Amino acid sequence: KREHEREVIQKAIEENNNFIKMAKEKLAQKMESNKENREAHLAAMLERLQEKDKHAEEVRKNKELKEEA
Amino acid sequence: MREIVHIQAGQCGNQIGAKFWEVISDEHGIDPTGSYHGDSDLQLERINVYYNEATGNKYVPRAILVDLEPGTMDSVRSGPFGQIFRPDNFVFGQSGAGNNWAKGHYTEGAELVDSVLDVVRKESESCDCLQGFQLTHSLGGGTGSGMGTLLISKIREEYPDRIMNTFSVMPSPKVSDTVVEPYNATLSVHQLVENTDETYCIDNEALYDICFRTLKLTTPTYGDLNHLVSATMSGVTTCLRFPGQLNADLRKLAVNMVPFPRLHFFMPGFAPLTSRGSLTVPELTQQMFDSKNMMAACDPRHGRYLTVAAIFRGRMSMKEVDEQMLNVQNKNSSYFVEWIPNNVKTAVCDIPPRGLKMSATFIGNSTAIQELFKRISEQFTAMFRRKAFLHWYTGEGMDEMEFTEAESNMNDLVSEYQQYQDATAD
Amino acid sequence: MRECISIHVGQAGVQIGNACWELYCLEHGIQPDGQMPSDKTIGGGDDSFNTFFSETGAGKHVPRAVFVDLEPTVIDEVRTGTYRQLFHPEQLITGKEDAANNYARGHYTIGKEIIDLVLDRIRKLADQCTGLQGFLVFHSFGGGTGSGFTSLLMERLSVDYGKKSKLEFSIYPAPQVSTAVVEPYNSILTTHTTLEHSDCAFMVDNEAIYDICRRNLDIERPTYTNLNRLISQIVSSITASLRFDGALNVDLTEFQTNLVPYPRIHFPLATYAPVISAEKAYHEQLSVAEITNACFEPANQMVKCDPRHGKYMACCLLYRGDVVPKDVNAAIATIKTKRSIQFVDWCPTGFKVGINYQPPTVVPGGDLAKVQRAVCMLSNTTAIAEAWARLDHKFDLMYAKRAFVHWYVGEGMEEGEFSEAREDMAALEKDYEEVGVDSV
Ligand SMILES: C=C/C=C\[C@H](C)[C@H](OC(N)=O)[C@@H](C)[C@H](O)[C@@H](C)C/C(C)=C\[C@H](C)[C@@H](O)[C@@H](C)/C=C\[C@@H](O)C[C@@H]1OC(=O)[C@H](C)[C@@H](O)[C@H]1C
Ligand SMILES: Nc1nc2c(ncn2[C@@H]2O[C@H](COP(=O)(O)OP(=O)(O)OP(=O)(O)O)[C@@H](O)[C@H]2O)c(=O)[nH]1
Ligand SMILES: Nc1nc2c(ncn2[C@@H]2O[C@H](COP(=O)(O)OP(=O)(O)O)[C@@H](O)[C@H]2O)c(=O)[nH]1
Ligand SMILES: [Ca+2]
Ligand SMILES: [Mg+2]
Ligand SMILES: [Mg+2]
Repeated sequence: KREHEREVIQKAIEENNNFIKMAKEKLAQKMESNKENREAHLAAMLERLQEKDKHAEEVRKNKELKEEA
Repeated sequence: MREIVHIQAGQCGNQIGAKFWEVISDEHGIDPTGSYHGDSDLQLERINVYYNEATGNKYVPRAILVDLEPGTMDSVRSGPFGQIFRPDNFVFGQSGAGNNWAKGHYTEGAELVDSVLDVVRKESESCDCLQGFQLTHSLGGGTGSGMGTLLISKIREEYPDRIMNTFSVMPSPKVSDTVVEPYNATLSVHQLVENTDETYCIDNEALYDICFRTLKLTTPTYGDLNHLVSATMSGVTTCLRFPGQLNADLRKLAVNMVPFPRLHFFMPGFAPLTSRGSLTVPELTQQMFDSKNMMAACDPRHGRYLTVAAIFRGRMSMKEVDEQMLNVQNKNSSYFVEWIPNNVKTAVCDIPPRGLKMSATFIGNSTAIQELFKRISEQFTAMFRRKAFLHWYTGEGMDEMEFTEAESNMNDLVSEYQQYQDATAD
Repeated sequence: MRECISIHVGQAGVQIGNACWELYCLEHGIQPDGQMPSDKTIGGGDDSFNTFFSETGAGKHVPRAVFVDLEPTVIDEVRTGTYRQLFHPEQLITGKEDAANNYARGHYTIGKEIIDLVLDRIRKLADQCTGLQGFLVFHSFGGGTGSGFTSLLMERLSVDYGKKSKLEFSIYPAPQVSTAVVEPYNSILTTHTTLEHSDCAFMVDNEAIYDICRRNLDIERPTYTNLNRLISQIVSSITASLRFDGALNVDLTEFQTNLVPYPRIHFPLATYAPVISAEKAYHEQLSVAEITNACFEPANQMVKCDPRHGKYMACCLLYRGDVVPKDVNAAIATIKTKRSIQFVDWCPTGFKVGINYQPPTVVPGGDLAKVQRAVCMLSNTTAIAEAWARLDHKFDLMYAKRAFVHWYVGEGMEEGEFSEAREDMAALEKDYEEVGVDSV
């Protein structure tokens, strides 16, 4: 009976610790995935904007070459 | 605080921009010298959203004034509230844009944009917590349309996590006969669909019609049109400028008003619009939902509302406003999409516009806005199929491919509005 | 011993917090400066009110509470208002930029910047407790902070305090006072995320409270102030067992034993009476029988739903004021022979009763009549799932077209989180169906 009493309380401890561990790991995973997703979104936005700057240089250069006519 | 930075570019942009500051300065009790002389603490509680506080208890509009020509801004400086603006915040060139979007966007405008950004940076640096930006401009000219949309793209690059808001004046032959305006408008819309979070469509077509048809003005001046614009801009920014619960900042407004990123073009409205010598909550409400009161030349009963914000101003029964807003939704249920529940939000502000006991301002995200874009598109293609006046733009380095792309994008936007208009819950 | 820490989150949580703590002070005779003349033990004690108030050596009684909001203007009014001396400045925590009605910003983008500070402040409250019992968390479903930051906080509290009890008071959205079209998204997301981390949650349907104010107090267009004073009376009824002693007083945890038959089925329906104006209460004493009968009137529930169309798994009656068991027993007997009260077949049908003898209090300038006796019924009924059904349906309408979803994805979330949250809600609705079915 004493052996059983010990097993019940160690079981309670194990389940509580595993709940904490799971919760901690789940939160870390979510926050990392979120961070990565947001950063990728912003990066895509800035990449498109930089293409715009690229195109603008191209336009001014095209005007330059036609004024060399 | 949550600061907004205001930018106004080109003639139209600086005109309606100046009127905006005159109108809200009066509302907030700020005189032409930047001193406060109001009679209500409600006036100053959120003053910092739009004004910087300097030495001597002076309030200075967080406003930047841009043009590729000195003209309009010289007269701004000579306006009533001309001395209120920060002199270092005047940025201008000498060339002019000649009603050419390409000069504004790629050439002249690009030569000046960096000096503008220097001022934007200086205003933004001393912000406790910058919300974002609002731009006033026309789409029909060269500077506001071309350099305006260039500024948007450049600002976006440095402030990618801030809200970008525009008051964009759409061109109409009823007001301006400048032939290339549908070119400039279409090229501009092409930028706005990609790079702004929310755009108020101030349609010169609608402004003219209101003045001519309703107000019986045979010959509307820019003065008349701009009263409509300033009344509207005052109304749609009251939730930003005074204490309140609904849409109290730029991002909360966007999150309530924009269900899909590209569909961020709003139909503004105002009440009362009545001729001289010709006002219940029920009557205010019915009027603000009538097509005759819209600042965009679209009939909302030719489409459906995705989202709506209504702002009532003045002393009135909150119970009565709630009942009438419920009533209008009930009687007009067909014109609100069923798959966005509770898509109409209402605010009441105790402080009315100058000279009025009661007023209502309307912000609609309606699929009927496609009528505005179809009108621009019809005028665009009639010129573009003949390749009329293209050398103005290609001579600046552009090619026809960009015109085609801008046209397709705007035509895509129309298709998208029609898609959500046709969508059902089942 | 037995300390309870309150955490008020976002505008709704904070303003309801204002109303509750003002009411507690009036109930215990604590002045706005925190002094309490009747408390003869200076700087400490193990009195019942010490579960909610710590004490300084200078005789100040300080709420065991943290207020948190991602913008400053609501909490600034606490910092500068009537009960400002009540709170240590470190208990009132603010950022600069709110969550813009966006769960993703509350839980991630903006919330992550302040969560460690908030936990440090809570830990400072915990360290002063000799027998911390748990947390009481006040927040809206609909706001970006109330939804997103609360979820983040509950998750982090599970990690830092383990299975220490966490109870919620959650404000369920109503169209009459709602400020965002996306509140159904926010509600489903936070309900899914917090579900495994909460032991018990008292939902407060703003529409139910709005209706009660209009109907029972004759208020034309209820303000948050009107709503919050009523809500604080209900919250006070529920926490009174923790803050007062008495022979017939029954601890909230004891009611909880009966109220939660399975971990996920942890949403009691609160019903409160009497809600009556001073003008109507004058010369009209409402007896134990009358206020008890009123608990089985759906118009008086904190959540709109119809228990007459569901099954009961528990019924608890929390009385306060001039009430003795004899009268309670007679009132209950009458009710059992006249009311639509059907229990599931696996649950006992006895009503569990607690009586706190300290009479109800009201705030000056309030709408409620001062009464001699009041009662809060807490029932576990399948009918509460109606509230989830209504919310889940609004969610489905918008999500089918992915309306507004780009706002959440832009802040780093994935569509995967939406469907996962919605599936959890579907399972919950199904759980409530299943517990109501008869045993084979
Ligand atoms: C031509 C109509 C003039 C006045 C009307 C009777 C109405 O006035 C009142 N008190 O109800 C006004 C609001 C009209 O309904 C609007 C069409 C006026 C409008 C915005 C534009 C007209 C086109 C424009 O010609 C304008 C110069 C005419 C009159 C302005 O002095 C009216 C004032 O102007 C404002 O902008 C504020 C709202 C407020 O101060 C208002 C009293
Ligand atoms: N009963 C009650 N409900 C409120 C109160 N304030 C807001 N609400 C409700 O709460 C929801 C809005 O969430 P808020 O708490 O204002 O938002 P928040 O938590 O501050 O989140 P953000 O402002 O988005 O950062 C809506 O359903 C409102 O009707 C209040 O004082 N009392
Ligand atoms: N409503 C309004 N429209 C204007 C005003 N000034 C110019 N516009 C319109 O703006 C377009 C011309 O653009 P403009 O701003 O003058 O060119 P820019 O200076 O190169 O930006 C035309 O459609 C005009 O009708 C004004 O003060 N009010
Ligand atoms: Ca003591
Ligand atoms: Mg001009
Ligand atoms: Mg808030």
